[PDB]
Formats: sequence, C-alpha cells, structure tokens
Amino acid sequence: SMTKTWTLKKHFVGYPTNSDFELKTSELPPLKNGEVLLEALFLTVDPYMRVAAKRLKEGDTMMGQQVAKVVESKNVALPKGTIVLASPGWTTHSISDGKDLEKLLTEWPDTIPLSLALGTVGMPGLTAYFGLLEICGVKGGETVMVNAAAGAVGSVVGQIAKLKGCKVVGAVGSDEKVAYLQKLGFDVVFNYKTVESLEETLKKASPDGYDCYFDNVGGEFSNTVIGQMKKFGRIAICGAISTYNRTGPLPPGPPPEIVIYQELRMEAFVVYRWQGDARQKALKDLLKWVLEGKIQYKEYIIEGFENMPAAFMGMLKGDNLGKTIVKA
Amino acid sequence: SMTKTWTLKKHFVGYPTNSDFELKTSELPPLKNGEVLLEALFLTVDPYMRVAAKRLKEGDTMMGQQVAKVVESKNVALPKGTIVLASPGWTTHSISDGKDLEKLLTEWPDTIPLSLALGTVGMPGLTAYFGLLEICGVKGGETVMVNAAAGAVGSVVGQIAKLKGCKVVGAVGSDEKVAYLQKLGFDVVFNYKTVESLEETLKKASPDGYDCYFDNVGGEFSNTVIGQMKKFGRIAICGAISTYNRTGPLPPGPPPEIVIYQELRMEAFVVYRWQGDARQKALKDLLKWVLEGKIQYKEYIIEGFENMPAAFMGMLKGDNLGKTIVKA
Ligand SMILES: CN(Cc1cnc2nc(N)nc(N)c2n1)c1ccc(C(=O)N[C@@H](CCC(=O)O)C(=O)O)cc1
Ligand SMILES: CN(Cc1cnc2nc(N)nc(N)c2n1)c1ccc(C(=O)N[C@@H](CCC(=O)O)C(=O)O)cc1
Repeated sequence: SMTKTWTLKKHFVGYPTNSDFELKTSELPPLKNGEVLLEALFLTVDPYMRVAAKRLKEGDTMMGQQVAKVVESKNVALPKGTIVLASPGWTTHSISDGKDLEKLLTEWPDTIPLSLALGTVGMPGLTAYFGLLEICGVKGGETVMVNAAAGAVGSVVGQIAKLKGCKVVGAVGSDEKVAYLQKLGFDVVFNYKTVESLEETLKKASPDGYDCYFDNVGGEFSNTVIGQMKKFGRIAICGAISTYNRTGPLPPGPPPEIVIYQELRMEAFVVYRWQGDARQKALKDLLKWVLEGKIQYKEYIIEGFENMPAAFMGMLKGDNLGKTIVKA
Repeated sequence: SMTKTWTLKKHFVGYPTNSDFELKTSELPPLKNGEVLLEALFLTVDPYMRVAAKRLKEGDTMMGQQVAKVVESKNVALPKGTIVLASPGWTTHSISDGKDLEKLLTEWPDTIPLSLALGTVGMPGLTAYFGLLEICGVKGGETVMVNAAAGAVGSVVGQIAKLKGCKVVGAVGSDEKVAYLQKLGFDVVFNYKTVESLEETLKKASPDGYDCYFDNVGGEFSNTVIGQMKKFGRIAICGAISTYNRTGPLPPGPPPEIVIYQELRMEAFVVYRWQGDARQKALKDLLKWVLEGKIQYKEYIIEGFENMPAAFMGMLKGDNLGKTIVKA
C-alpha cells in the first residue's frame, strides 16, 4: 500500500519551524510471512522528540508512537482488526514483524478514547506513576511541587498525588491551564509566566517547604524550587523542557550550598526502566483510576496527518490544552 | 588562664588573605563546677570553613575542631590528662561543660598520631566512609571518580574503594599529590591543573565511564564527569570546593539531557547524618584499616597556632601534601 511519512529535513535550531519537516510519499513492499501492515489511527507528539531528533540524520523519519490497527496480516497472533501500540515514527502506514508491538490492555473499554493509550493511560501516565511513587517515593501527606502541570505527565502526577493524600502545587504557562487544573483538585495553581515573583508565589503556596519535586522543566525554575525543599527532599528529574530549544548555554546550576545543607536526593529516570509485571500493574492502576473518576483527562485532537508538524510545534509552545494527539 | 583566638576581621573575597584574620588574646573565666579547661594540641583547617565563614559576623571566632587535653578539671568524668575532640573554634584554650565533647575511641593506640582523629580516623574519614559506601553504594567492581583526592576525604575514599575491590580514578592539584595517591593504590591519578583536556584524561582513565562519583569540587569539573557517568551512575555530593573561593557568577548546571538519558542518582550528604552505633562502627572500621595498612595516611603538620591562617590558605590552594593540621 501507500504511506505518508514526516522526515527531518533540517536539524532544529531553537524552536522547530515548518521548513524543518518534509512529507514524503512512498510505496511499501508486500507483506512477508510473519509480518503485518499497520494503519495509524492516532499518533502522538511529545517533548522528548525535540531532544531525540538531534540524534537523527537529516532525511530520517521523526520518531514517535501511535495507536494502529492491523489491516493486512501474515501473522496469526495479530489478525486483521487487532489494535496495537507501535513506534514506526511519524508515518500513516508501516510494516512490522510483530515483535516490536504491544497490544492494549485486554480490559480496555469503549467508554474512553483509544487515544488515551498514548496519554494518561499510556507512557505519559506511566511516567507520572513511577516518577512519583518510586523516584519521589511519596507515602502520604507530602507537599509535592510539579511544574508543566497541565501536560499529560504533570496533570497525572498531581492527581495520583491527591488520591494518595498529598498536597499539590502546580505551575503552568497560561491562565486557561490554571482553571483547568483547579477542576482537577490541585491545592494551588499559578501561571509562572505572569506571577510577579516565583519565589514569593512558591513560599506563599507552601511556607512549610516542599517534600517532593516532580521536575519536567529544569533551568532557573528548578533553582528556585530547590531553595524551598525540605531536608532530605526528593527530586524526580523527568524532563528539562525549558532547555530543549536553547540556543545559548545552560543557566546556572542550583546553589550547591543549599543542596548539601538540605542533603537533597535528585534522581533522573525514563519510563522504560520498568517493564514486565511492574509496567503492566501500573497500566491497570491508571485505567482503574480513570474509570473511577479519580484521574480525569483532556485531549487536544488535531485532524490530519499533514498537520503533525504543526501539532508538534504547538505542543512544545504549550499552546494546546490537554494531550496533543493527531488523528490520521 | 589566658587564650589566643583567631577571628574573622573581614569577609573573604575569593581566596582569603592574611589581612582577613585578626588574632586576639583574652582571659578565660574561672572553672565552674562540672567544667574543664581544654588546651589545644592539634587544630584542623578544612574546606568547609570557607563556606561557613560567610555566615559569621566580623569579629567572630573562626569555627573548627581540635584535639585537646584537659589541663584543669572540676568534672570527675573528664580528669586531668584526658584527650578529647572539641570544637571551640580556632583558639588555644577553652572551657567546656563536657556535653559538647567527644572522647577518642577506647581502643585508640599509641602507635598513631593523635592528629589522625581530625583526619583519616576523624570527620574527613567518616565523610569518605558514609559517602562512598552508603551514598554511592559501591558493591565491588565499580569504577569510582574522586576529586580533591589527596585530602583526607578523597584519600580515604580511594583506599576504601581499593579494599572493597573497585577501580579508582583520582584528580589532584599538584604533581607531588599525584605521586602520593599512586603509592596509596589509586589505579589512575592525574593533575587537573596541567592536563591538556579534562574530558580526554577522564576518558582514558575509564573509557567505559564511571559508576560512582564522589564529588568534593562541583562546577565545571563535575559537568565533565557527569558526561562520562554510566547509566544509573550515582553521585555523592559532598562538597563544591571549586565554588567556595569563586569570584564570578556560578557555572552552568549539568546538561540535563545527559542526566536524564543516563538516569543518574545524585544525593548530597553531611557526615552528621550518621550518629550513634553507625558512626562509632565506622570509626572503628577506619581505625582497623589504618592499623592493618589498608589505609595509609599523610599529615602536613604546621607548627605554631600563629600560623593557622597561613595553614588554612595553603590548604585551600592545594599547597600542602597530606591533611593540614596545626600543632599548637
Ligand atoms: C514514551 N515516553 C517515554 C520516553 C521518555 N523519554 C524518551 N527520551 C528519548 N530520547 N527517547 C524516547 N523514546 C523517550 N521515551 C514518553 C512520552 C511522552 C512523555 C511526555 O512528557 N509527554 C508530554 C506531552 C505533552 C502534550 O502533548 O501536551 C507530557 O508532558 O505529558 C514522556 C515520556
Ligand atoms: C567535620 N566535617 C564535617 C562537616 C562538613 N561540612 C560542614 N559544613 C559546615 N558548614 N559546618 C560544619 N561543621 C561542617 N562539618 C568535615 C571536616 C573536614 C572535611 C574535609 O573535606 N576536609 C578536607 C581537608 C583537606 C586538607 O586538610 O588537606 C579533606 O578533603 O580531607 C569534611 C567534613
């Protein structure tokens, strides 16, 4: 069949632009014995792609995951109609030998969008789950500071915190996202772009300090939060989105004297560290909390594979409310 | 009784200079019931004093620990002749009620200098012990990077690593210190002030990266080490000496894409976190290893209390081979 594919025409300089992407059309070969042909239903765009694109050669397909369905099959374990998670990149059709695929939860109901398998009940949600429960290690009652809180990771971090008995403080970059998070049960939410002083806003948000810091942003924002950590405070380093598009050198590191005196623990992680039983268990817990209403979700769905570069750029700028998903 | 005290005349700018200190003489009050008069035998100078001095008021005594002897006693628990660790600051004589004192290990032998209680078999050695064995969590076979490696901390870090079955790489500030660490069993030792490229020297010392980083220095040196940590590498943040005498703005932080991609664990600590049986067992272990030859030591004894500022400045600049101690 035919397929459309987004490739990296030019390595990004600062924020990506439209000319950095090129759409190519091609004819895929026939299926070989044991292979399947997959048709993309929903594709995701995520901040990590900004970092990962730097390792590609120009002309290479953009990396990324998708929900797809088997439309032709020479693999009896993956008959036509099967829905799978696949990571062929930004492409509408692809061929897989079945080994790099992942079926959805067998209990996946029709009452939630399939696209949540790329979001709250997918890798972003699993990232919040392990970053909070394992890396931060919350037990109950802690005060958690989480930035980029309106994204699919931060929004799930705060809600898992709330249903575990923890106070939550969230930072976002738009008053529109401020209201969205209050509805989700966040104790405090503020717009970091507009607050007069971040240090004063954080101190008022919790004069007692912060036990845990789920950090997606990094940079100067993290230095301010670090100064307000309690002793033995834990920092989960999930991302540094504020530096991914940087043209200049990295900002100053956190004041080492504070870090040592407070004896902070700071561990970075990637969701792929957990597999097997641990990963399956977390997925089921996320699905359960979605059905029970403890974890709400919101999506920004963009129609058209042709608009994937636009969805990626809007997502990086925070212009989209909810998980940015492209519908093929 | 009379005493001499070194005070902070002016807050340091960059490295200290002789004019930043002022020696004073005073008359101590009579011993009340339950008190002792302590005569300093050995006083230590250590890098942390540079940071702590910023919090002092001008005129205040410089902080620090000493090995002292009871020369007059109204406390039956501390008779005349008892050797204690005390922290009255840079002073030759002081009065204590006994609650803030620490007796030496009951098994302390007459075959080692008493000044080791301020070094290898004191707080520097305990910092190396807990930092390496618990914060880094060396298990045997790992490769360890330790800077400020010729100090009492770094020298103990490397030798505990050697006796636990690890490969050890050490950076130092002078050619003379390179030879000393070679004799102690360090696998690789180098002078970071004279190498063409820090990145290349570290690569050659361990082409496959570093499992553990015992960090006393921070700054740019640590950014380079972080770029060569293995996946799940662990960093014990003990000090940030490169920033203590800094004059310019703080250096950039570590590249978070490397920290996240490698999933590094980075925890700061201070030796006071461990007390009681844990601290006492560590001290006995250090004493054992010294008596077995598994931990060699070197001291740079400067004679004269009047030379304590010079000892402190030479120690800060890397001029002294071995733990800097002032003999009263
Ligand atoms: C699949 N996955 C794991 C993950 C993490 N880091 C990686 N890093 C690299 N280099 N490569 C990977 N494949 C990779 N994968 C993900 C996917 C999305 C998000 C994430 O943070 N998504 C945004 C999406 C924001 C939005 O769409 O509005 C969020 O904040 O929820 C994190 C981890
Ligand atoms: C007593 N102690 C614990 C410690 C650590 N940080 C502190 N920081 C502050 N502000 N205050 C303290 N009392 C303090 N104490 C110490 C003492 C010395 C060294 C230390 O690093 N000494 C140098 C001495 C170098 C030399 O003499 O050559 C070394 O590397 O061995 C560390 C911890």
